[PDB]
Amino acid sequence: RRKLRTRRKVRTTTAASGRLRLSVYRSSKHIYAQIIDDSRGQTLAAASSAALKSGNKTDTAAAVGKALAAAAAEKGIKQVVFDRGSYKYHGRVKALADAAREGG
Amino acid sequence: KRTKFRKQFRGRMTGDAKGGDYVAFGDYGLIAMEPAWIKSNQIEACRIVMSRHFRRGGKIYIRIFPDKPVTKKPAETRMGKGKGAVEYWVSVVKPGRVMFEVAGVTEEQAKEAFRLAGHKLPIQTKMVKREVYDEA
Amino acid sequence: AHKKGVGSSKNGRDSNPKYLGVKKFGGEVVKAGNILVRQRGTKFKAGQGVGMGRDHTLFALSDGKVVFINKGKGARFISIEAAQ
Amino acid sequence: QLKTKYNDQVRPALMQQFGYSSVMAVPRIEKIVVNEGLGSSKEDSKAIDKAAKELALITLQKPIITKAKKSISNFKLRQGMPVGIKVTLRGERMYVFLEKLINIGLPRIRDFRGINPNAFDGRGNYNLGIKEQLIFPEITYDMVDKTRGMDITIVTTAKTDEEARALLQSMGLPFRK
RNA sequence: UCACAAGGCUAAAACCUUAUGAAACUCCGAAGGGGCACGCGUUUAGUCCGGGAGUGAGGCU
RNA sequence: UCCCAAAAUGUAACGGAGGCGCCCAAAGGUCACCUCAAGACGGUUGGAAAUCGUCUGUAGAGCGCAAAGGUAGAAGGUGGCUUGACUGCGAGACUGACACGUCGAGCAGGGAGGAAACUCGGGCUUAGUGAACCGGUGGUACCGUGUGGAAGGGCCAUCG
RNA sequence: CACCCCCGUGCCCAUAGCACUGUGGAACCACCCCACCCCAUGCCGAACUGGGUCGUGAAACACAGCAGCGCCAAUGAUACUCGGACCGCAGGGUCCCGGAAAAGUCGGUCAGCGCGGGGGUU
Ligand SMILES: [Mg+2]
Ligand SMILES: [Mg+2]
Ligand SMILES: [Mg+2]
Ligand SMILES: [Mg+2]
Ligand SMILES: [Mg+2]
Repeated sequence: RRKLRTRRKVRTTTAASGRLRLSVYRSSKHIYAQIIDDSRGQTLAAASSAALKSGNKTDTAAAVGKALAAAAAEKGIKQVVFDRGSYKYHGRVKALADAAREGG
Repeated sequence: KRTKFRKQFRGRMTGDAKGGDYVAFGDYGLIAMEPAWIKSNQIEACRIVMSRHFRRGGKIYIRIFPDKPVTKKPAETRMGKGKGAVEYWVSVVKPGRVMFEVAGVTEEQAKEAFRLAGHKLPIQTKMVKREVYDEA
Repeated sequence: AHKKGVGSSKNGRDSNPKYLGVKKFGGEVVKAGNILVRQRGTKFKAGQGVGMGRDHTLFALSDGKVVFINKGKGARFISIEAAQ
Repeated sequence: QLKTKYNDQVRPALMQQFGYSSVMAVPRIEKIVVNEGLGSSKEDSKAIDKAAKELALITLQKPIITKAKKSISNFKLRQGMPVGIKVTLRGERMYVFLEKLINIGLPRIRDFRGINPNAFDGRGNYNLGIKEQLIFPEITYDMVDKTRGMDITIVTTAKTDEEARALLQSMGLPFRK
């Protein structure tokens, strides 16, 4: 159940890593794919789909991942760690990663 | 009297009454003025004494209970282990504690019934009445 | 050999050497490795820069200064806040 | 099969029968749970396979072998031994088995007058008691070993027994009036 | 958790009002104690290396 | 292990209680997923608990065994793949009169699971143990009585 | 912090929680819809997961009300107690001097401080 997000989130051992967190809200057909810095309660990058998607909803999969990888690279965000909700890392969510992994 | 099941053996120590009101249940009561170990048979004496005096009613509240094992001298020894559980059961009674309280019987029908019970007790006592409102 | 028990009931000599407790306290200059707590379960859970050994023992990862975090009671943490 | 007659004669009828302001507030049928409770008296390595064949033909779903809760009581009670058999039905498979009942299963029952209409699962859910087995369309003595019985439960989105009972009757349900 | 006092209640377990006991019970919890830093002070010991020991029956409050 | 033990540690008794001299190639590594005991109402074997269903439900369950601590964001319960139940080491501590005993970041060689951050040098932890001597077995080729071999020894490993 | 609001995520784990009454829908979010394959249920697309609208905000979520329950909780006095000094054969008890609970009572709360993106002020 809801235990899944807290399970995946807690296993993402925060400031011991040094690395930044990569949230994903793949629950709807509107993401948030945020880049959150562990230490300061602050969000650095982030790329959504609510305002303009070009018609796509589960197809925009790579686009929003590619958009974020580009959006981060501007600030110099190179080292990062991903965090799914209850998301099994397979389609809509696996794309966002594979598009960021290849997009820088 | 004795308890149903437990641990077997205990220990011993003392200081002023913890949980013992004055009223509740009955109208008149009996209060310990000295710290003691009230034997099971000691209470069973008081019950019987007060019981007889009232004849019919049984409106006697025994607030104390022998929740405590005491041990004894098999014959002499010392060379050997811990002692016999089965000597007696006791209720540790510190001054202020209500041991007994009576209902429905008159002022004198109680002054005397408690006076008799006192004579079966190892400690100084006193009779009590009303105006004890902490919780009800 | 008689029908009575090989093991005689009712004993008491039995007990054990036994140790434990907190080793480094709130506001102490630790070196790396220095044990901060010996415990059974997780009385204190590992905090920032503090490792947890197999037997729930809490050791320092980096030199610094010991800080204790008592989150309401039930969730306790030992962390290191370096002087550098 | 079905689903539309569930709407047409029940859905607008209930919004008029009661006072529903939404088509989603109107009660539905969540699931039909089929539970076989063999074992204890029928502890056979052969009986487990037998119940599966009978069930996988009426419901057309693979049945789970709901093992013992590791309880070791005075009587015949132990660890993880196969005891009961369960099959949960939803959607088409639920509707196919439900239709196989009201139209074929239910009338083809010996000593039949209807089912107990009293307030069952207080929070609007129904529990059906089937005393026999040789009453079903796919259940015949020509391909079975002996004789048995079974238990079925209806899960509804109804808030009370009042709303649940009505939903069942209009859907087609025999009651002992 | 275990033990337990008067009553309600119900088909006794539970549950409710009033009422308690606890080394091996604890929703709480002191005074004290212990570690560390500092010495605003006042003192005077300590540590380490090497020679020689004796003592490892204690007694009362 | 718990109590005695006087809220740091430690602390005695022919003081109060109880367990151990193992077990597990999965009960280990890892990665995924799952969430309990009990009650009430309703249901075919049954009818006291029970296989099912829905409400309540920080745990009243579980954790191979004793107990205490601990634990559901799992240490509980399922599965996929795998043996890190590795070799060479050990910054710095704990703890002991010593001899022992414990925890251990990090470095190398080779790997295992994962997409990855990573994690893994046995098991949620605290019991399942036995110095040294003499000898068994596998490796190694250090000594070897003038020299070169060999017998014998030494060194790792391990058994009694 | 232009003023509101919604979705993510956080510090903070009850003064943040529950129940009960209500406001919310075409912006967001949920159910819903179908699903043959990626991939998945020791049985079932309940769940994961894939393809999208309407319909309805029902249920869930979000906000707002309220002190019935939880939760927090004084002041006073007390228990106890460091130190000082005593009584009693004893169980036990006292006086001075500072430290000072627990329970209860008054009363307090239907939280508070962030970062990012979305939508409105016709
Ligand atoms: Mg309180
Ligand atoms: Mg003083
Ligand atoms: Mg004194
Ligand atoms: Mg004296
Ligand atoms: Mg004073």
